[PDB]
Amino acid sequence: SKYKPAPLATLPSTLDPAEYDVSPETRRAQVERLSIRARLKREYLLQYNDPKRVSHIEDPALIRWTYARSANIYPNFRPTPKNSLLGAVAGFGPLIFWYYVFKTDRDRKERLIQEGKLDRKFNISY
Amino acid sequence: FHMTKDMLPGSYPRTPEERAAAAKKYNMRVEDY
Amino acid sequence: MNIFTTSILLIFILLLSPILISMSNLIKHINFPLYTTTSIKFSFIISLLPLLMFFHNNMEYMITTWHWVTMNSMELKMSFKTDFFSILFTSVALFVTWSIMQFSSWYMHSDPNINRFIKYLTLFLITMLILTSANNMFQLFIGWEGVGIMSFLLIGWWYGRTDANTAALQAILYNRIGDIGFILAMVWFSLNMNSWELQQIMFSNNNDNLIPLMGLLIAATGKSAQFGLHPWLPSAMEGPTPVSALLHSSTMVVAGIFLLVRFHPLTTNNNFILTTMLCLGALTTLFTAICALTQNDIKKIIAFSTSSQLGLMMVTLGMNQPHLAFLHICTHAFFKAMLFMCSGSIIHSLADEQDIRKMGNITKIMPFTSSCLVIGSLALTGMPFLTGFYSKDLIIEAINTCNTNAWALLITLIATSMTAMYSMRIIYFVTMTKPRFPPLISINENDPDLMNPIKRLAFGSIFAGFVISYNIPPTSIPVLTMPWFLKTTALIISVLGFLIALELNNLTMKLSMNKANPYSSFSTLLGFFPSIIHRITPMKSLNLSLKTSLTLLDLIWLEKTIPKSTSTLHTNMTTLTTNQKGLIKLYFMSFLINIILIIILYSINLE
Amino acid sequence: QWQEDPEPEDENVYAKNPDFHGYDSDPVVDVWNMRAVFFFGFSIVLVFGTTFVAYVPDYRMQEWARREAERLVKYREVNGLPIMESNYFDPSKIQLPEDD
Amino acid sequence: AFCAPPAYLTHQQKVLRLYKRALRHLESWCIHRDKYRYFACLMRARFEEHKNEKDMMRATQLLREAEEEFWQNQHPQPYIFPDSPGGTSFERYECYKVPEWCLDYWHPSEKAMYPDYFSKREQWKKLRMESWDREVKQLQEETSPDGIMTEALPPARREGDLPPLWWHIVTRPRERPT
Amino acid sequence: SWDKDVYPEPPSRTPAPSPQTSLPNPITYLTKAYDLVVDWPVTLVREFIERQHAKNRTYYYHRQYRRVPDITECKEGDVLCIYEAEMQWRRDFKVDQEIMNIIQERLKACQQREGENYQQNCAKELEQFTKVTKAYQDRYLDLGAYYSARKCLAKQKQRMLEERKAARQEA
Amino acid sequence: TLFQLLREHWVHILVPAGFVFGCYLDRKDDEKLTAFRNKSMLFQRELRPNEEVTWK
Amino acid sequence: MLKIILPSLMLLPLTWLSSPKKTWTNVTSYSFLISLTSLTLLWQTDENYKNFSNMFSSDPLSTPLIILTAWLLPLMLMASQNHLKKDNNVLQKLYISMLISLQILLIMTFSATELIMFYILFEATLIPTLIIITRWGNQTERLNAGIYFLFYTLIGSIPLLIALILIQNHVGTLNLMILSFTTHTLDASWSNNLLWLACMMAFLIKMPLYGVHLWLPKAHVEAPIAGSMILAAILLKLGSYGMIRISIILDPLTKYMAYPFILLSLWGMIMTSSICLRQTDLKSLIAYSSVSHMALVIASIMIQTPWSFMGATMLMIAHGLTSSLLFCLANSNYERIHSRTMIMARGLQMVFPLMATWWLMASLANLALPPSINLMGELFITMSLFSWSNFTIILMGINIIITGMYSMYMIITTQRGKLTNHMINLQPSHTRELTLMALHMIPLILLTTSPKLITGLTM
Repeated sequence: SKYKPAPLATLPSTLDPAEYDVSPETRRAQVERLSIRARLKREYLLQYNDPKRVSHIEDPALIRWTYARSANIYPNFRPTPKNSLLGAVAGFGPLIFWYYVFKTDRDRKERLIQEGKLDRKFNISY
Repeated sequence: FHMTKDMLPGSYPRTPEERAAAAKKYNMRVEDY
Repeated sequence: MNIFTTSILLIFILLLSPILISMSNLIKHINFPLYTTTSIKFSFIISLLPLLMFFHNNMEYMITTWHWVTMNSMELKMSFKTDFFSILFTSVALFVTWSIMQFSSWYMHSDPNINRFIKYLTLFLITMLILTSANNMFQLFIGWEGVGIMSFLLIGWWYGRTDANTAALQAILYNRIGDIGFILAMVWFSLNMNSWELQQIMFSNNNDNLIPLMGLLIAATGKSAQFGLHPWLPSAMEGPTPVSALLHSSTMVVAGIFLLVRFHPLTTNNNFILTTMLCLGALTTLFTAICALTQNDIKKIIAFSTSSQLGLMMVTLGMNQPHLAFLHICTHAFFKAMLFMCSGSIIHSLADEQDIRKMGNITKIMPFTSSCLVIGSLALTGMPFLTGFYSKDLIIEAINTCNTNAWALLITLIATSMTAMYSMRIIYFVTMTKPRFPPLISINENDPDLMNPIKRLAFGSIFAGFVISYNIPPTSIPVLTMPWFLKTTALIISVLGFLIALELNNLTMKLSMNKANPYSSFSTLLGFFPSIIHRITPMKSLNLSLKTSLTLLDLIWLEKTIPKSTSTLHTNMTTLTTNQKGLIKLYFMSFLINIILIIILYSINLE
Repeated sequence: QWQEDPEPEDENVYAKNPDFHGYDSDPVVDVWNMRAVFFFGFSIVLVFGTTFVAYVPDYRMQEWARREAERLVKYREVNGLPIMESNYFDPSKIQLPEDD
Repeated sequence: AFCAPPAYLTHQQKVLRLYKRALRHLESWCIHRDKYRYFACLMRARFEEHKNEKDMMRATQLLREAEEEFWQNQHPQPYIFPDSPGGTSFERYECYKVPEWCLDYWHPSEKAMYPDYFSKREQWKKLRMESWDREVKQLQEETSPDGIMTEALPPARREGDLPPLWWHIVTRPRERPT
Repeated sequence: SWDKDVYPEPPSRTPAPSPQTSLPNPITYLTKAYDLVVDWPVTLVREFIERQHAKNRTYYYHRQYRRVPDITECKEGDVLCIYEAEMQWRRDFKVDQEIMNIIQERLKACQQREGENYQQNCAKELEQFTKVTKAYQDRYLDLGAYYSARKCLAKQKQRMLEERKAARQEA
Repeated sequence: TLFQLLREHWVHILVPAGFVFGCYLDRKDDEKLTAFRNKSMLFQRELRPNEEVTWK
Repeated sequence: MLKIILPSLMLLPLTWLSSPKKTWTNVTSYSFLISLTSLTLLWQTDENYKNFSNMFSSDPLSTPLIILTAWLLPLMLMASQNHLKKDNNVLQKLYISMLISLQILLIMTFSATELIMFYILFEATLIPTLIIITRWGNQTERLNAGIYFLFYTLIGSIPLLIALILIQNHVGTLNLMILSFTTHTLDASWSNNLLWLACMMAFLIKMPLYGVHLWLPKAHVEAPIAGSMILAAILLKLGSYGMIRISIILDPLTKYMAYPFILLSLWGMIMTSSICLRQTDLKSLIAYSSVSHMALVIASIMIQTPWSFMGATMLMIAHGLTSSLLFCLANSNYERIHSRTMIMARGLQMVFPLMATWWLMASLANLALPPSINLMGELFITMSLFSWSNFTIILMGINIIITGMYSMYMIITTQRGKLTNHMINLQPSHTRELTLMALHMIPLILLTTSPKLITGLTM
């Protein structure tokens, strides 16, 4: 009974064979990442500590995130047999289902109403 | 207009030069893009 | 017709005065906590008088104060229903809140926004009284949602913790899932009866009320933290312990049981609803009493105990015993709140530590708090002739003396045993072992704000069940002739639980190594219910909302279909029409084409 | 690179006028705009209009209908009649088809 | 918190942190202090046994086997110091940690009640405005041209200079402000 | 103040006190205290205010509208007759709503006073409720949000047609 | 100064003047629409003495 | 009605002939006074609606909308003073004139007895709105937004004009009093079905529907605060008013020509309320919530029951107030940081404690917290639908859940959490914007106190 990862319950990086690596290429990658991160940290702190700053600090990564999740979608969208089918179902499937639901329920109702056998004792307001 | 189109996201990168430019834009190590 | 109503309204007037001051410049100077405590105390003393007049003549009123709006054929008024339920709950809740107010004046002396805390407590109390004294269902819904938002604000009292806002949102979500059933009930009664008042709803007694009753049952499930919707209650312990002792222990969570008590004339004639109540309550009782046997955070134990008692109340409502469930509601608050407040003293002294593993002996170092905690645990258990006994005894009797599902009976008895068990777990790891807390001692429990409310609640936990059960009218008929091994069964159960937990703990004192058995990791981890649901259902919800709803349709496909198809069509037809070559030869050739077309049209149409 | 002025620098409007209300940079204008807004919105409208509305009588014939319903139930219980007939229109006023 | 982690984690550090987590989870199981002392002596024995194992292939293999064993028989509800990640009072006071620049918007009336404090504050602000350029150049002139950085800050080499990027470590709001 | 023939209220046969102990009832004495302390100054304020009312006394009346031809007596397209008839129908409609509300109130009050024995002793009010509700249903129910007199008339006509055809048949 | 006091502050007559003018025009409309004054099957009543009109 | 319109006209010469400094105070004050004057329409002591002429009238449905439109003008003026502070006097006067013209045209539309005046003005409300958006918006998408906003509306409205002219040629008049007494069953046929479509789709695009709603978020996002306020509060109510007025002559074709639209509305309610969760832009969140709310109005109007019309009117009024309020709140923080993203400023309860109570109260009104009138409308609409089909409450309830969810998410990730310490430019709250929130909120309290006013013709 040893741990089995899952897309939500992930691997704690202590059972990952990629952390128990002494390979110099991997370590060079790690060092490059720390270099990038320290460069960005210094670029951020030179503003966060600038006493000649009267405005907030603009974050271009966030701007890219938003420009990508809203405005960069359609240009980078091309129709496909999967896109089209998922769109078709997502659009016109729930509608069809609920249409037949409501139609059946209301036809049954109005049938009983014209016929009788359905009582509305104290319905006064509808 | 504070950030230029060369600093915003764009179309899928098909040339490895464009992949490098994208991973640089995003402050990412190319091999990790 | 005058004194009664006068007091019933003056109580609300008093609860409101502090809040109207809070919107004034006095609050700067006057001591607001003491003012609010005094107002609550006086409201309680005033409410004692309706209670007396009801104990005397057993008359109950219907009081319409303000006519809000007449919608055609359907009137809406602020009507109050001062029955046994409302009056007794008002008095009890006011006593408990009077105590909590002092305890907060002491427990929160370091918080700068303490006046806001007191104001929020008072607003919750007002909303609860509305939810409890209401004759109309719109007023009930008002109190319901007000309690919900007040829980959100009080749990999220510390809005820096991203783990408290989570719990508040959690509670909002579950209680809205319950609001759905509440609204289903309102709608059904507005269409089939034309009134949200109970006096007019009562004439649905001889009808099929399965739909609105399932709505009310879902609402109770959500509010009383039944199985499908339990997790929010313990997670609510992110808030300061007075909040936990007031809302998430004694009064708020009790609203579902109170509601189903207020509609018992309609459940008596439906067995489906009774049986599902029975099952839901028994399952909650078992599951939470289990999950509490391995929790090391005292607050969470005191909360799982509350969820178990709520399951037991729902069981009671399942075998057609609502008055018993309400009496348990009233008798439970005393010792449960005293338990929370003892925990809060211990926590304030030991520097926010809430993990019993670092508490140790508390008799020697807090004899008063410890005695009060023991009284609370006893009342929670049977311990004859305390407050808990006078209800739980009859609960066990009714369940073991009626045509009930056998599994529910069995797991309820098992859960009473487990109640004794984790009560003893607290008493052991907090009152009988040797210290594990840091070596510096900054303990003080002499402040009169800490002692007077706790000892009042102790007097309650001791004598209040006797007092009530002897002053109330006879509502139902208790079965009082059963074998020895059924009338003494609750006591046997609790005693065996005590002994078993004592043995297990004296054993864990040994030098063998404890292990992670699969039957405890299931209890220690809330049965995995949160661990899987709280990250599978929001994952799907929030990934659907983006992929299928926002991008795929709104940003892509509707745009492609309607506007970005019209545009392409028209720009292409433009490119066609207007991209000429500027040669008159071709223009005149086209003119010839048109000449011929017109002549042909004419020839065929008319000649 | 073509000519334009550079994006300006945000300003702290409380810097020069700490008693700033949000309306105008000139104090006097600021104070009097504030006072006129408050007056004409709260003191005048939200008070006098509120009263004017609270003292509108028989709004859409609501009190009159109640009084007349009382009159009618009284008359009809005292004269044996029922409280509501299932037919608004006297059938004598109605001539249904001679369907054959 | 105060220090920045390095690029990668060495082997000895991994072993020490495993030791720490194991002893904590064992304290959580062994609630009583004597039991904990005993099983902690046992755990230190288990560690110190392979302490002079020079090879690395087998060292990392032992480390990974130990991580597996720790993930197993792991307390699901371990002790977590209240003011620490996962604790009761983690950010309970992060709502009263108002920064200092919120005083630049204070009203002269609010200020006249705390005059000495604001005189001191203007002194500090002058200090900062003076030291800014010097620390900026101290940073730009001693960046290793190798191309790889370390995220750590240098001290004030020259006398009379203040350590670069200090206004956010200093001026940091207290940890229990009420 | 308010008519009994409209909002009837039974006489409330009250039982006399039968004290059977030596302890005092804390409610009768608290009640005398409350009376002396609250009801007396309030009663005095009320006397004074009612006297100031008696001075500069004012009157107000109930608006009586006369009867005007219904829409049956109006022609297709005649918007004057139709306007008057429809304003009338709306008046009567509001009045019928208020009647139904009066009846619902009587039912609520009856159920409350009776208490446990409301299935008995409260069937006359429930019967009046059923009756007036059947009527209201048959004369105002299935009209839309645009209810008028022509729609009520058409509903009445189809109902009378169905009933006359159920009577002609079987005869 | 008196001119600089009225070169401005004279604009405080436009809107009130507009209100008055609108009331006047509403009265004019009411005057135009007098073809059923005291000629309605409801409110058609015999005229009091000295009452030259039921309403303007 | 002239006593409400002619002052609104003279406001214009008051705007232009005023000294640059006293132009805002005068117009604001006199607009408040006109909002006051508009309170006489509530003097309805009978079931006989107010007809002032052959052209102007006011029923219980148009009176609330007229009062709201007269009350929103000063609030827009106030909100529009922090921006425009650096613009030239003439530009400020032009903005104020646009707003005044909008007020006037809307009061006319709601006072109109005839549908051709209603249509002319319904369309005239495009010019000032488009100008406001494209001339004083900040980003480049101004223009595409204005284009969408124009052409959705016009492509919907043209058929409406054709149908109105057809009704004229068939009946003799487009008067609303006459078309109600002189009515005839519409024989079920494809011609009359297309007539229904023509009469409805213009409003349905203006409410809007789910399938056609992309013009709204683009506008709100790219519109200055005043345009967003008036749009959300009134220019959507316009379609519901039109449908309520014109659905009398479409009977009984509304019984079976509604299923598509009832269904689209009920489902798009869920879709939009879910979008409001995964949405980075606060203004887009408010817009999608508006769509989710107007879906209920569309469904209600489609089933055309009294409870339904009543709930629809209440929800219209309440949503207008609360959405204007939420946009004001968002623009408050926007003026500090100049970003619409809801993730950047996420600890604003530690600096703006009072402004957070406005956020709280609004988000509580956004969701249905009773006894709010945002809740009475939703409740009576739910009841009407349940009577329609007992399977609507499923979707209604999941919408309720999602609504609570995203409103709580808004206020949590905007106010609560750890403050963004780099935001040194978070100036305290202006008395003006505080007055704004107060003026948006207090009327909600007062309506909740007196709901008889916002019920409608049915009650």
